[PDB]
Amino acid sequence: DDWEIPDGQITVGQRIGSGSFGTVYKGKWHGDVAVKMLNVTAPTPQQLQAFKNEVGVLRKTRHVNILLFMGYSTKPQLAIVTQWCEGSSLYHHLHIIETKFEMIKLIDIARQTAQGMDYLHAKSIIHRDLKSNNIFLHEDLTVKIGDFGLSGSILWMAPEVIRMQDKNPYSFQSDVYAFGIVLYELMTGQLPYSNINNRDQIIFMVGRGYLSPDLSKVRSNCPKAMKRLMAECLKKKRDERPLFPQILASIELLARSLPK
Amino acid sequence: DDWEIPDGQITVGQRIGSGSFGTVYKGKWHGDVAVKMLNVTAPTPQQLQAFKNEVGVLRKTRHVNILLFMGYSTKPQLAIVTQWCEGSSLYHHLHIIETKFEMIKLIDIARQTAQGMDYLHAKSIIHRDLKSNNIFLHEDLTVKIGDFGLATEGSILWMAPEVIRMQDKNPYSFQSDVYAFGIVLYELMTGQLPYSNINNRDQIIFMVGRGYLSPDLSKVRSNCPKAMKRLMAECLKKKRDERPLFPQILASIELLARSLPK
Ligand SMILES: CCCS(=O)(=O)Nc1ccc(F)c(NC(=O)Nc2cc(NCCO)ncn2)c1F
Ligand SMILES: CCCS(=O)(=O)Nc1ccc(F)c(NC(=O)Nc2cc(NCCO)ncn2)c1F
Repeated sequence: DDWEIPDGQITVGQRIGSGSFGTVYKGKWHGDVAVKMLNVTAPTPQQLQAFKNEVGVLRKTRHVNILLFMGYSTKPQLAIVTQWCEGSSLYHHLHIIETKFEMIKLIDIARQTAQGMDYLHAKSIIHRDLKSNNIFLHEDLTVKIGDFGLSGSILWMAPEVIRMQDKNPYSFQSDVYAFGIVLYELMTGQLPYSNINNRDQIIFMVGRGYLSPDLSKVRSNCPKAMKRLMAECLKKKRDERPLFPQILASIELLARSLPK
Repeated sequence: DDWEIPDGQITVGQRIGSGSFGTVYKGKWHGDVAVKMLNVTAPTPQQLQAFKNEVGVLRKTRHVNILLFMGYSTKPQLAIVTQWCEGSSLYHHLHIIETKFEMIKLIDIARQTAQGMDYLHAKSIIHRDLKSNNIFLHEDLTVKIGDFGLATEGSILWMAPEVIRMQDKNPYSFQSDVYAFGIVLYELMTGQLPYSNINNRDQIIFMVGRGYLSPDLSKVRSNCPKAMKRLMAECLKKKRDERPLFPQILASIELLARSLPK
């Protein structure tokens, strides 16, 4: 019935994940899985409560483009379990191993990313932290959006969010901006502001609105509709940003227009 | 929250086939989906409840090797919504389009099929109707076992003796599933359906019933691993208490899988 994996069917193996928000591993549980150790041992009822409530959200999701939640566990220590992805992150591909994708594939990856997000917003879930780092290309064709449940990745933050004008800057639109940047990534092979060695400047500039991503780097064969759709997603006034309903349409229209 | 998908949201496309109390259509709903249209038009509370229950069973499963449940609808008529698959059924591949899968793939398809079953069993769910038509082969490498909702409540080749002879009220067990598995194991190692050399269905049913007939294993292609052929037989045991369980089945596959690729 309940999604709490009982004690010790999970074989934490191979380390993977970075900082402290959580630490990620490869595991075994009816086949390969990934496990995110929340590493906040001895909760603390109720942070156990807030957490289990966080779970409530993940279990709200059943969809191909969203990293599949398989379960959570408390007992060894708080943790989350998802399907393992045989492949590499949109980030990794693009910016570390430098994968030359077909333009077609690029458009497709965007489309699937688009698909997923739209589904999330359908179930009223703001991701709050999309980035090329969280888009895993499973088996090199299926796009899996993860790390939405529950610092140094500010290139995807809409100014509205950078500059902290109130308590809640995070909208669907904040999410559309992020997506707009991963569009940019796909379309230019690279990061924004790739030519600025200082972070706080980037924060300050995009915040105050002096520094905008260079769109002249969208190489030649990125179709105008897609480039214009990038333009759209990045508009700094969020109201002028199109949501995924419409975002999906614009792509799927130029999707027909070019499998030849 | 509720996995009920309001009427008018699901675009219904191509009719693709029949399957256990409904018709199946390719469909749009947040991108491609499959839709089984439960043609038992307007229940009948509480068969409306029966639906709700079997759905309860479904949402208990979240696995890679299990066809992704996505939603249901009572509203226009009754329906189950799951992920679409670019690919064909394992039955289709094998006995209709005649794909020639290399051994390694075949062991892999097998392993994954097991994978899912173990999961389903891990959650006390008997499939009751595993066949090569149920196992879908998505983007031609990921197995997705579908079709076990309702099935409480067409094809006897996968049916274990203990089932075929009605005998008692419930013959369906894990081991029953294991048998079925055994058959698609045969299917994969031969690309035949069993008893291809008998034209009479009753006859087949009868004899398997008393175990006069049983799959002709000697037909496994020249290079199907020793361990595999051995395992097939363990899964095809006539005495239901001699078949192994999916934990142990995975056990022996993964072994022979590592004893292989190089
Ligand atoms: C629906 C996810 C729930 S969430 O809290 O939003 N995210 C979340 C929770 C637990 C996890 F282990 C992960 N996974 C990761 O952080 N990474 C990951 C990498 C990978 N392949 C690595 C080889 O390229 N396969 C699976 N997961 C999550 F994304
Ligand atoms: C997942 C458990 C729910 S169930 O009721 O047990 N089965 C069940 C429920 C609704 C469906 F649409 C289906 N699907 C099917 O029967 N077939 C199917 C074929 C396909 N393409 C291959 C055509 O090329 N892609 C997706 N699904 C089910 F299997």
